Amino acid sequence: LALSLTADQMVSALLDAEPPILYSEYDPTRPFSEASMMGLLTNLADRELVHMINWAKRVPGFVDLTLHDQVHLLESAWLEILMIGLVWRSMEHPGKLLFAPNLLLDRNQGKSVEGMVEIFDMLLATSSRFRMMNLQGEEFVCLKSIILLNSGVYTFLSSTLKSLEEKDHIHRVLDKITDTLIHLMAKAGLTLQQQHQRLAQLLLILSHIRHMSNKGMEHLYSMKCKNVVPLSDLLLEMLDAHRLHA
Amino acid sequence: LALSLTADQMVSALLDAEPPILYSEYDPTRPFSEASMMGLLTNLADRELVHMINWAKRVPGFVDLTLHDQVHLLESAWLEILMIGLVWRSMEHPGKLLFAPNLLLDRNQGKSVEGMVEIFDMLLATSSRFRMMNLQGEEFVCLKSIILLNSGVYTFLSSTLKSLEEKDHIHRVLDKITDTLIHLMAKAGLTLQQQHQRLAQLLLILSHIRHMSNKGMEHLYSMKCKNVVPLSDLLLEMLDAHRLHA
Ligand SMILES: CC/C(=C(/c1ccc(OCCNCCCC(=O)N(C)C)cc1)c1ccc2[nH]ncc2c1)c1ccccc1
Ligand SMILES: CC/C(=C(/c1ccc(OCCNCCCC(=O)N(C)C)cc1)c1ccc2[nH]ncc2c1)c1ccccc1
Repeated sequence: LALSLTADQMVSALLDAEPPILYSEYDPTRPFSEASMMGLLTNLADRELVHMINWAKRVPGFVDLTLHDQVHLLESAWLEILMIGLVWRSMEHPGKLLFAPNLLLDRNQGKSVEGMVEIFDMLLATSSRFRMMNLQGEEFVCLKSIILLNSGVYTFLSSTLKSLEEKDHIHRVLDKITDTLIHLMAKAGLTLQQQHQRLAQLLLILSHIRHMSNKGMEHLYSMKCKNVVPLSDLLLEMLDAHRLHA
Repeated sequence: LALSLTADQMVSALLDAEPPILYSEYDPTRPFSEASMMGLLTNLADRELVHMINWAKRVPGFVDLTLHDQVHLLESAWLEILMIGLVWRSMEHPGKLLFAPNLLLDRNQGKSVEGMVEIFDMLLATSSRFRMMNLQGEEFVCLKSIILLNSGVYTFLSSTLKSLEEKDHIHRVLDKITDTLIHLMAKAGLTLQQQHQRLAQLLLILSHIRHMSNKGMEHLYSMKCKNVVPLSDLLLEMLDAHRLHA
């Protein structure tokens, strides 16, 4: 079980779970101002979501939950998870966002759609902050799993007994990831005082990732994408897998 | 200076800084369905904001900042600060929100304005979570000061030298409040492992306070309050105080 893993085993499992880095799908032989920036980002997000599902299934503790709860967690967290990935990719690219290895965009390119450049600047400031802190890959995968488990855990509909059991388990997994972060920091030599300070600096950036997700979601809902299968159904379909290909 | 305070001195200073608990201003001899719920909450928020300014000036480190930066921090954080106060007041009132000692409202009373009951439920879930964790008053005042200092620190416009110095100072104050939280938890007997776990559980709730603030702000902007002095000017006026009454 998730709750019996050691720190190194948690880290190994999170590292192995990482999704691939995907490419934007545009014709690189054709001009750039043809392309719709929102169309490129939308297509990229849709492909990435399928992989995110595979990733979340490999995060220790996640497939112990109900499919209803798995859907709820991913529905709450998907844009934060995309965003923390984006910021992490972009750390060593000051002033730009690496949406994909063929789609590295600066501030100005942000202006194409009224909205983004606000978000674009928030994302660059976050990447900058991670660069300052010298965020490690092992710390990053802990933080991204924390988002997955934490973002939706305060908005479950019910206090059924099953729901109380599900919340307790989520909170126990989160405690194991905190232990794992502390173990990483100790292993790299920081003092106890530096350990707690760094833990707090990393978790406080998660508040800013939430903010950015909310600002982006505000824009996405305003696009008004007239009757399509709701996100929970699509999540349910990808999550509600059969086992015929095992 | 803020940076030279001990933990006990930080806690004492935060406890002494606490604003008063204000009452809603309605005629308690007259019927309830006369009153506009949004009008009551709006009036309450406006009075509370003046006191919040006084409070923020007493948070160690805050008046070392530029008035521009003080405005920016409060402009980002004011609704989170109101909300964490609300949740704290409501902990020992299961199923209700204590907006004021004469304005304790349940879920159903939330429904008066299309919007709130969504937010209302998030706020009740947060109060419940604090009740579960058995949040202390000393921990609460640390968390509320963290919101004040953290919420806006990733969205400063500039990297002027003065701005870099201001960010470094904010980050040093935040590190002192983390040390203070850890000292509280140690003083109350928790193990080192429990210390870090509790630190993470408290800071992750701040992500949910951000979310709720954003959902509320979405509603407030949609009200479309046609040309009034912008919030930054009003903040500037209360913050940009003379010293003639010293
Ligand atoms: C930060 C940039 C950004 C991104 C973004 C994300 C999602 C977007 O689309 C929402 C989905 N609508 C389609 C619904 C139909 C459907 O699902 N089907 C038919 C299967 C669009 C953009 C985006 C896209 C890809 C990314 N990789 N990493 C990060 C990242 C981010 C963005 C977000 C909000 C506003 C503006 C821009
Ligand atoms: C959670 C409930 C909630 C609250 C709320 C907060 C602020 C509100 O008004 C915004 C200000 N507009 C006036 C602008 C003009 C001006 O400033 N001048 C002329 C000086 C309204 C409500 C509220 C009010 C008082 C509170 N105590 N503690 C918490 C708390 C919260 C709420 C927030 C958003 C949507 C729905 C409800």
